[PDB]
Amino acid sequence: PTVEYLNYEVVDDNGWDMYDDDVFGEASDMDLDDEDYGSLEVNEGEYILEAAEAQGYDWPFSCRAGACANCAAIVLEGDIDMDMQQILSDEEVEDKNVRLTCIGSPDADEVKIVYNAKHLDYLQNRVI
Amino acid sequence: PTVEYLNYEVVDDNGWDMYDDDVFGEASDMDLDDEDYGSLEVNEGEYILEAAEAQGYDWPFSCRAGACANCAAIVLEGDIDMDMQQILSDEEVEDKNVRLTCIGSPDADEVKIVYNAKHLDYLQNRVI
Amino acid sequence: PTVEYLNYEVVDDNGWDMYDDDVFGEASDMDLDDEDYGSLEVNEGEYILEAAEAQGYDWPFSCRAGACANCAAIVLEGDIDMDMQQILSDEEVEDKNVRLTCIGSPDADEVKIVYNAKHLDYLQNRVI
Amino acid sequence: PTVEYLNYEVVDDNGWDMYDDDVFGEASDMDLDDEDYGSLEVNEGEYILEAAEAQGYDWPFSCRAGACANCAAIVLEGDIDMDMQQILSDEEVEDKNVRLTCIGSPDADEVKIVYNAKHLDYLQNRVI
Amino acid sequence: PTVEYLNYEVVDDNGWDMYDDDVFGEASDMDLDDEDYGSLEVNEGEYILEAAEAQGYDWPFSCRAGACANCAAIVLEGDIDMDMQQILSDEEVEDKNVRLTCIGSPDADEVKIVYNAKHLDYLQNRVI
Amino acid sequence: PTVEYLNYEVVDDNGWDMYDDDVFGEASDMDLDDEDYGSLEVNEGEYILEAAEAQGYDWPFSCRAGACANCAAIVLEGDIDMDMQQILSDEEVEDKNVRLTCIGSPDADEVKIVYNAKHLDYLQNRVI
Ligand code: FES
Ligand code: FES
Ligand code: FES
Ligand code: FES
Ligand code: FES
Ligand code: FES
Ligand SMILES: [K+]
Ligand SMILES: [K+]
Ligand SMILES: [K+]
Ligand SMILES: [K+]
Ligand SMILES: [K+]
Ligand SMILES: [K+]
Ligand SMILES: [K+]
Ligand SMILES: [K+]
Ligand SMILES: [K+]
Ligand SMILES: [K+]
Ligand SMILES: [K+]
Ligand SMILES: [K+]
Ligand SMILES: [K+]
Ligand SMILES: [K+]
Ligand SMILES: [K+]
Ligand SMILES: [K+]
Ligand SMILES: [K+]
Ligand SMILES: [K+]
Ligand SMILES: [K+]
Ligand SMILES: [K+]
Ligand SMILES: [K+]
Ligand SMILES: [K+]
Ligand SMILES: [K+]
Ligand SMILES: [K+]
Ligand SMILES: [K+]
Ligand SMILES: [K+]
Ligand SMILES: [K+]
Ligand SMILES: [K+]
Ligand SMILES: [K+]
Ligand SMILES: [K+]
Ligand SMILES: [K+]
Ligand SMILES: [K+]
Ligand SMILES: [K+]
Ligand SMILES: [K+]
Ligand SMILES: [K+]
Ligand SMILES: [K+]
Repeated sequence: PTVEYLNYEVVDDNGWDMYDDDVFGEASDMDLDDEDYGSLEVNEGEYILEAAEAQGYDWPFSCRAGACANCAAIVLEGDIDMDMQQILSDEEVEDKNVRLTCIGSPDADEVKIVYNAKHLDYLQNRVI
Repeated sequence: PTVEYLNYEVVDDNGWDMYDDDVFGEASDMDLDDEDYGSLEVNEGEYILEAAEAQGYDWPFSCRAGACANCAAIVLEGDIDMDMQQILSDEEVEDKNVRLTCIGSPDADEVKIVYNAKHLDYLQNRVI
Repeated sequence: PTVEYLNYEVVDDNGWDMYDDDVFGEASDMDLDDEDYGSLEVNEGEYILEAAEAQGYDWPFSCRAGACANCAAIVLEGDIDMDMQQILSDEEVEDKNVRLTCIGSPDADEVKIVYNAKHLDYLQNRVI
Repeated sequence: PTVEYLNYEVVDDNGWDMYDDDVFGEASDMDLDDEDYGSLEVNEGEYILEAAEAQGYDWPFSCRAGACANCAAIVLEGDIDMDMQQILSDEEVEDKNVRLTCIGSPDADEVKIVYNAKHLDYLQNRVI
Repeated sequence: PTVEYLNYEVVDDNGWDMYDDDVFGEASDMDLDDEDYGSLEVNEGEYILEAAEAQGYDWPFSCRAGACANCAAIVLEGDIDMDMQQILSDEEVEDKNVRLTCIGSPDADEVKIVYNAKHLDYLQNRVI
Repeated sequence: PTVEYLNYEVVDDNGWDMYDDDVFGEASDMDLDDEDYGSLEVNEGEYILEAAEAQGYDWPFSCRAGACANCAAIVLEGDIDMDMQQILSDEEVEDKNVRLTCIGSPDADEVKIVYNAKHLDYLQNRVI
C-alpha cells in the first residue's frame, strides 16, 4: 500500500483543520523534511511505524504495545487495521479516526494519515 | 466480559439460521456439553480461544496467527476486537460478522457467538 | 485487580523505609501527581506497566523484555506474576520482592507496590 | 541446565508415586525410548518443550500459550521459571509443583521432571 | 514475492532428485491439488507457511517456533530469510538449503521450494 | 558463546579501520568502561542486546524490531544469527557484516563485534 503522511505539527502550526484544509496539497508545496510529509510504501501486514523507521523516520512511539497514544495518527483516507487495543474508545476509532501506528498496518491500497496526532488535546491524557 | 457461545454444528444439525432462530435459547433447553453451549468470562485483552481452553474447551484452531479460518466464529451480539489479519475481507468482518477467536478478545461487556463457524461454506476455502 | 503504587523517589526523599513507614498512608496525605501515587486497575494477564501507560503514566522502562531492572518495583502486598526472566536472583524475587513491571501482571486481588525501584542501589548495576 | 525427564505414563503404568518411588532410577533400568526417559540440555531462557522438540521429542502441547494444561510436568528437583499464566492455582504451582513446559525454562542447574502430567486427574479439567 | 512450491511426497513417489530432475516442470504437467504444486504470492516479511495457510493449504508444522523440522522445505531458487533458529546446522542451511517455512519469509523476488521436506531422512531425527 | 565487543566510537576516535587495526587488542590496553569494551557471555538463542542490557550496558536501540539500524554492529569474527529483517541488504549482511543486535544471537562459540555501528555513514540513513 501507499500511506501518504503529514506530521500533525505542520497542521497545528498552520491553524489547518484536517477535514477543511488541503493539508496534503499544501504540505507538498512547502519544503518539509521527508519524515514530515511524503508517501510511504507499506506492505499489508507491515506496521506503519516500522515502515517509517526503516526509511529512517523517527516517528513518535513509546510503548509499541497499543497501551499509549504516542504513536497515534488520524487516518483521513483508506483505513489502518490495528492489533487489539483497549486504549482508544469506539468513538475515537470509528468517528475520530485515531489509529495507533505502532500496531497498525494499511487496510486499503491508498491510505492518507496525519501522524504525530499525540498532540491532539483529547489524546494528551494517554501520551507518555 | 461474558461471551455466550454456541457450537456451529448444533445450528447446522438443527437447520437453524443464526439470525432467525432462537439459537441460544433453544440450545440452553438441550443438554449440550459445556464446550458446546454456555457463557465464558473473558477479560478485555484476553483471547477468546485461550479463555475457552483454560476451561478445558477444545475449540478449533490451527495456526493461532490470523492466517486461517479454523478458529472463526460469528459474533451475533456485542463485538470482538481482533489483531491485524488479512485473511477475512471487509465484508466478512462488517457484514458477515466473522471474527477469528485465536486472535480476538471481547470488545463489549456482553458478546454472543456461534463458534466453530469454520464449517460455513464461504470459509471452507481457508480452513486448514 | 487493584495495584496501589508509590513512586520510589517519594520514599527516598522522605528517608522512609518501605517496611517500617506508612508509605502509602503518608503519600495519600501529600498532593502527588497521580502517576506518583494512586491505585491502578489492572486485569489478570495485563502488564502493570502497560496499565500505567494507558492512564498516561510514564513509569520507567527501557527494554520491555525482562533483561534490565529499569521497570523494577518492590511488591509490598499481594503478588505480581512475571514472564521468565534471568536478570533478578531468587533472593531478589523471594526475599527482596523485586518484580519487573514491564513483564508482570497482578497475581492477587489487591497488590501494593513501590515502583521506580530502579533507584535502589543493589539494582543500579542492571539499570540502563 | 540439565532436565532429567520421565513420561508420566511410565509412572502411571507402574503404580509408582512420584515422591515415594525411585522413578528416575527405575526408568533408567528399563529400555524406554529416549523421549520417555532421559536428560535434556536446556539453556536458561529456552523453553523446555522446544528443547525436547529440537531432539525430535514430541512431548504434549496444544495451545503453547499457558492457557491449558496439556504441556504440564511436575518438577521433582530444581525449578522451572514460567511466563505469566492464570490457569494453574498458587497451590498447584507451590505445593503440587505443576509447571507448563511450553512456557517454562529451567531455573536451576539441575532439574528433574515427570512430563506428560496432563494425565493427572486434577489437571484433566484443563486438558484440551 | 512468488514462491513456486512442490510437495516433497511427489518428488519421493517419482524417484526424482530435486537437482537433476525437472521437478517443477513435471509436476505442472500432472494434476496435483493446488496445495501440492503451484505458486504462492508471499509478501516480504510474511511467513511462507502462513501465506500457504491463508490459501487453505495445510502445509506441515508442529511447533511454529524454529524448534523442529516439520515445516522444513528445501529452497531450489532464490532464498528464504528465517528467524533465529538453532535446530538446523550451518551445512543444512548453506549447503543442503533447508529453510523452516513457519519462521521464514521470501528473501528474493522469485523463490522455488520443495516443501514437506520433513520426509528427508537426515531431518527425520527432528520431526515431531 | 562469548561475544567480545568494542564500541564503534573508540574505533572512530582513533581513526582505526576495523579490518587493518588491532582494534580489540588496542582497546584492551586503554581503560574503557566495561560497556565500551569487554567480552559478554551470551546463550545461543539469547539476543546480544538483551545480554548487554542485563550487564547494565546501555547499548543503542530504538525499535527492537529489525526495522532500523540503531542497534547495528559489525561482526569481525564468528557469526550472529538474526530474526527476519528487510532493512539491511544482502551486501550489508554478507560483505559488510552488519548484524542487528536487538534481534540477533551468537551463531558461533566465539564472536567479536564492533557495536554502536549506527555511526557508520552508510547506515545513517536508517538510524532513528
Ligand atoms: S507507542 Fe504506545 S500504543 Fe503505539
Ligand atoms: S487458528 Fe488460524 S486464524 Fe485462528
Ligand atoms: S524495562 Fe527492562 S526488564 Fe522491564
Ligand atoms: S500447551 Fe497449553 S499451556 Fe502449554
Ligand atoms: S513447525 Fe517447528 S520449526 Fe517450523
Ligand atoms: S533497534 Fe531497530 S533494528 Fe534493532
Ligand atoms: K498504492
Ligand atoms: K497552533
Ligand atoms: K516539497
Ligand atoms: K504517529
Ligand atoms: K478496542
Ligand atoms: K469515520
Ligand atoms: K458481563
Ligand atoms: K445440516
Ligand atoms: K442445558
Ligand atoms: K471458533
Ligand atoms: K484486515
Ligand atoms: K453487521
Ligand atoms: K480489587
Ligand atoms: K534520600
Ligand atoms: K493526595
Ligand atoms: K517500575
Ligand atoms: K528466574
Ligand atoms: K518475601
Ligand atoms: K547441569
Ligand atoms: K495405572
Ligand atoms: K535404559
Ligand atoms: K509436559
Ligand atoms: K499465576
Ligand atoms: K513444593
Ligand atoms: K515475483
Ligand atoms: K520413494
Ligand atoms: K496441473
Ligand atoms: K514445509
Ligand atoms: K542458526
Ligand atoms: K547452497
Ligand atoms: K566461548
Ligand atoms: K573520527
Ligand atoms: K582495560
Ligand atoms: K549495536
Ligand atoms: K533479509
Ligand atoms: K564477509
